[PDB]
Amino acid sequence: XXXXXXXXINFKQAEKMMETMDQGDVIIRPSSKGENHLTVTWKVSDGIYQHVDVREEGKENAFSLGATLWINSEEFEDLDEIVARYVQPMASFARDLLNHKYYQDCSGGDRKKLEELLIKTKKEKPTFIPYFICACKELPGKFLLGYQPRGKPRIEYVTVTPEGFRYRGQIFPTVNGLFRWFKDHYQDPV
Repeated sequence: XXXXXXXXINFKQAEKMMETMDQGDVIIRPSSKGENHLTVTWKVSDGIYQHVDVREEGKENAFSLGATLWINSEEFEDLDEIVARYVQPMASFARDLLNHKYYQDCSGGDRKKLEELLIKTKKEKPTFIPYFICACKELPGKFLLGYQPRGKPRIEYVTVTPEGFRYRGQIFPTVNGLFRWFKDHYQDPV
């Protein structure tokens, strides 16, 4: 039930190892970015791995773009707790999206594939508002939420975070609340 492997191999072998593992499994390994820092890689979905740069407070540049986790020097000693505290909830929220009735792979979250699917589905049932959710392979941890209220497909991002789903900047702690809000607003005049 969610295994963790600690490496004492470089990035590429880590992704090949994760191919064999289950969703939410974790590999903690030395970081390519810098000495004495770590990378916590976890399997978001099939072929999609988030590489969390674990940074020490006060010792790296305050700017980050990719998945990033700031911890103090002491917290580096209990990696298990950091996994339980931050990664495990995100893996669970990701699974909530993977099990959603309208989850679709769309070739790793290809926006064009999702738009084509939306247009096709809208032409099949004009009075229905189709929507699908897809994991972004190039932004691990982010999902595309595509939907077509009228004549044009629309795509927004949903971000998995340890405290729930971020959508339009708001945090939703349950998948059901996320989609209830979404469906209450997806026909708005925009």
